[PDB]
Amino acid sequence: TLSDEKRNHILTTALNLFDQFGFQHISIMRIITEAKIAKQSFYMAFPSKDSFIIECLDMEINRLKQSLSNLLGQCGKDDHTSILKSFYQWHVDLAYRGYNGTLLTKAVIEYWNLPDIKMKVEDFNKWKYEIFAEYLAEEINNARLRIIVSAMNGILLPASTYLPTWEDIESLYGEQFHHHHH
Amino acid sequence: LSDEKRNHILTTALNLFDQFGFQHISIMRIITEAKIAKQSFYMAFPSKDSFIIECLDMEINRLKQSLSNLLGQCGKDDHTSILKSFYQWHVDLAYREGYNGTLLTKAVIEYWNLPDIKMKVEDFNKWKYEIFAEYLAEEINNARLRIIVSAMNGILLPASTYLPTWEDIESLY
Repeated sequence: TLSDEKRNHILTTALNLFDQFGFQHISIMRIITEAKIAKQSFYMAFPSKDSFIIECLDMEINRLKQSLSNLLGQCGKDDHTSILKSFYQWHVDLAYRGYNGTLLTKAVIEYWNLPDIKMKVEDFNKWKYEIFAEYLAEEINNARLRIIVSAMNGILLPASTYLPTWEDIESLYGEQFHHHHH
Repeated sequence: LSDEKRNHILTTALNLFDQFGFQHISIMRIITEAKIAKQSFYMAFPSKDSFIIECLDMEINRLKQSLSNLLGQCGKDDHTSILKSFYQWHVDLAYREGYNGTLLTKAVIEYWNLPDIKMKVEDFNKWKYEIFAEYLAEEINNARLRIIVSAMNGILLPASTYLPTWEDIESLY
């Protein structure tokens, strides 16, 4: 049977393939040849190509959740500026890291025919708003939260331009009237 | 090739692409759906890549005329209406059943190997910021302009949630 190191290696090899060529271009046999595994090892682990791709999407989502969770958790308690700057930089870094769009966006585009994929990606975007709101919903009203999170999601649109800067976002934050009544 | 048949072929393809994506839909399918002869189509569009670039150019031109005409409808002084229209245009693009991204986003993602497509979509996106700014530059500062336009592009990201509402945007102005 198959070690878990090798199973996870097939998943992470494919993810690297998909990130740079997209899902359509890449077959099972291409994945098998890139990952240097026996064809029979793939099918011991994965019953179908679409089952595999759902497993890849789920590991990409977990990795983004863990990256962002950790970044926001490194900030000091109630250092809301540092949390907001971390959230901004996390999006800029994801967008600047051969980027033609995120892997999750590619999956939603490519798999209109598998409605669980769009729901998984919606669930992650809902999670990403909410962890931000958890750190900041007492310092930032709902309207500004919605604007800021959607402005960060616009940074992830491929070929996005005229990007908001950190200084732009810090102004949105600091202008808030409750910041000026003490 | 009739100019009329030209609009018919390119718009038949765009609607299939909008429904099923670029690589899913073949020339043969477009050619049968459009009811045009193989040999004529290849005289007008020698490759798929050639056809895709013409489709993308038309969609970009249509979007520019769609937004330009919508904004051109507001009164010269009417900054709220300009801003509401820019918001509504983005919602109107993305708030349809089965939405999984705009055609421009799909083209940039599907054709990473054709740098001409990313650059035409980028140029459209600079155009969109700049026409909005030209309306509102004396009224809203650069920081709020960049944030609002980025927020509207986030409405266009597929599977996006917790979208800003008109009243959110109106509160920011």
